[PDB]
Amino acid sequence: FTKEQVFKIVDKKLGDRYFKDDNKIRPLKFDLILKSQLKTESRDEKWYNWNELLKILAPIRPDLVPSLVPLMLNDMDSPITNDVLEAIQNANALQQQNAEANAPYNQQIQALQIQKLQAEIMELQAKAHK
Amino acid sequence: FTKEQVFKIVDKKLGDRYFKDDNKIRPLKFDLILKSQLKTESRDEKWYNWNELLKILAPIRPDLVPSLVPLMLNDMDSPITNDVLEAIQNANALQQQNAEANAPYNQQIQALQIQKLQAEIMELQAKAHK
Amino acid sequence: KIESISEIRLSPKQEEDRALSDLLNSLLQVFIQQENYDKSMIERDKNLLIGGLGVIQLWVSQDKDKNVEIEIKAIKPESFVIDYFSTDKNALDARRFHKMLEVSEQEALLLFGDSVIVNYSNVNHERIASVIESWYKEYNEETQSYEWNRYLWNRNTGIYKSEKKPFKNGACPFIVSKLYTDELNNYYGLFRDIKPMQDFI
Amino acid sequence: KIESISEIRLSPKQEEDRALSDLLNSLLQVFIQQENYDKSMIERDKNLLIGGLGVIQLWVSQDKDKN
Repeated sequence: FTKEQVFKIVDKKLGDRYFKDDNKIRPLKFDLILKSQLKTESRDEKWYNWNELLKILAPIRPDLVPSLVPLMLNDMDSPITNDVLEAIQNANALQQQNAEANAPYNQQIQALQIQKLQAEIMELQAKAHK
Repeated sequence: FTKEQVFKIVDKKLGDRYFKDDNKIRPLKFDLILKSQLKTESRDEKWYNWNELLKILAPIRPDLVPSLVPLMLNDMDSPITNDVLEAIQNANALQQQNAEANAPYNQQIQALQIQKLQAEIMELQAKAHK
Repeated sequence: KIESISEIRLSPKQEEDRALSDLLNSLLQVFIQQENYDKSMIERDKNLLIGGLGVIQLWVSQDKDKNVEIEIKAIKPESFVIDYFSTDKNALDARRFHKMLEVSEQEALLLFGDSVIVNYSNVNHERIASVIESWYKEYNEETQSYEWNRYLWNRNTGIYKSEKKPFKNGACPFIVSKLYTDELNNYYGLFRDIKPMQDFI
Repeated sequence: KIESISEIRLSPKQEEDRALSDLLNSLLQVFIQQENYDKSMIERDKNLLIGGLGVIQLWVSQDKDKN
C-alpha cells in the first residue's frame, strides 16, 4: 500500500497521526496484538464505544461529556447525520455570536465595579484623613 | 532480553520505573509470586481494573476520581481513544486558558478587598483618636 | 458460523503504536467488507466441517488506477496437494503446495504469452488446459532467509512459467488448516465419526 | 479448556518488586499473544487427556534484527 493509496482509504487525522517514515507503513515486530471479534462495520463499533463511554463518564466527570458529542455524532451511520452536524455548527455560531455581542457589556460592568471598589478605598481613606 | 529489546516492547514509564542495573533484568529469588488467571490482553485487564477501582473510590474519596480518568482512558482498546485523548487535551487547554485569562481580575479583586479592609482599620482608628 | 463471522482487530502493544493500529484497523476494512470475504469464510468453514482441510489464498492484485487490493479466495481442497512431510495442523512446516487448475484458453493467453508452448485439451471444442501451480519454499543464498517461488507447469509438457519471490517478501499466499490430524498423516474431519450412524439410518 | 486458557501473571513479594513485576507482565505478553501459544496449550491438553504425557518445549530464537 502506497501513501496515496492509504490516504484514499483512511481519514486525514488517522493518516496524520501515524506519519509524524519514507512513505511506507513500517510496523515493527512487537507492535500489534491480534484480537478476534465479530465482523462489524467501523462506524457502528465506534458508535457503540461512544455510547458506552458517554454512559460511563456521566457520573464521574460531567464536564467532559458535552465536548464529546460532536465527536460522537461524526461517527454515526445515520442518514440524518449531515443535518445534525450543520445544526450543531449553526448553534455554536449563534452561541459564540451572542457571546461576542454581549461581552462589551460584561467588560463594562467589570471595569465599573472595579472603579466602584476603588472609589470606596479613596472615600474611606479621605474619611480617615479628615 | 537486552535493554533495547525490552524498551521496544514495554512503555517508557514501565522501563523507567525498573532501571532506577548493568543493562540486564536481574530478578532475585524471593521477588515474584506466580498467580494463574484467564488469558486476556493487558489493556482489557487494565480497563476492568480501572472500572472497578473507579466504582470503589467514588463514595470514599471523590476528589481522587476526576484525576484518574485520563489515566483510565489511556488504557482503552477502543478505536475512539485517539479522539477522546485529544478532546481531553483541548478541554484542559481551554480550561487553563480561561483560568489564566480571568486570574488578573481575581487578584485585582483580592488586592482591592485587602485595601478596603485596611481602610476600615485606619477609619476606625481615626474615629477612636478624634 | 454465518452470523458469527470473526474479524481480527489490531491493538497497540506500546502507547505509541496506537496511531499505527487505528490506522491499520481502518485499512483492513477494505479487506473485510469486500464481497469475496464472507464467501471465502463460509466455503472455508464448510470445507473444514465436511472434510478436514481449509485453504484460503490471498492476492495483491492492482488493476488500473494505482489501486492495490487484497483479494481473498477459498480453494477447493480436493484440487490442492500439500507436502507429505508436514505432519502438524496449519501446515506450517511445509515445503511445497500444489494446486491442479483447469484453465481456459484465453485465460492461459492472459496468464502467459504465446511465446511458450501450451499443451491444451480437446474436451468438447474449447481447448482447456490442466495447469499445476506449485509454490516451493527455498532459502536464498544472497540473504539467508526462506522465500516462496511459483512454478506453473504441466505434467508431461514441462514448466510453463517460473517466477521466484513474486510477492516482495517471499510469503506463501496459501493459509491452510487441518481439523483432526491423526496417525498416517490424514485429515479426519467431522464426517468419519458420524458416517456409521448415517449408514445405519 | 479452550476458552479457559490459563496465563500466569506475576505479583511482587515486596513493595519494591512491583516495578519489576509490572515490567515482566508486560514482557510476557509477547509470549502470550503469539500464534503458537494456544496451539501448544490445546495440543498439551489433548495429549494429557488422551494419554498421560504433556510435553512443551521452549526456544530462544533470535532471527535477524536483534529480536
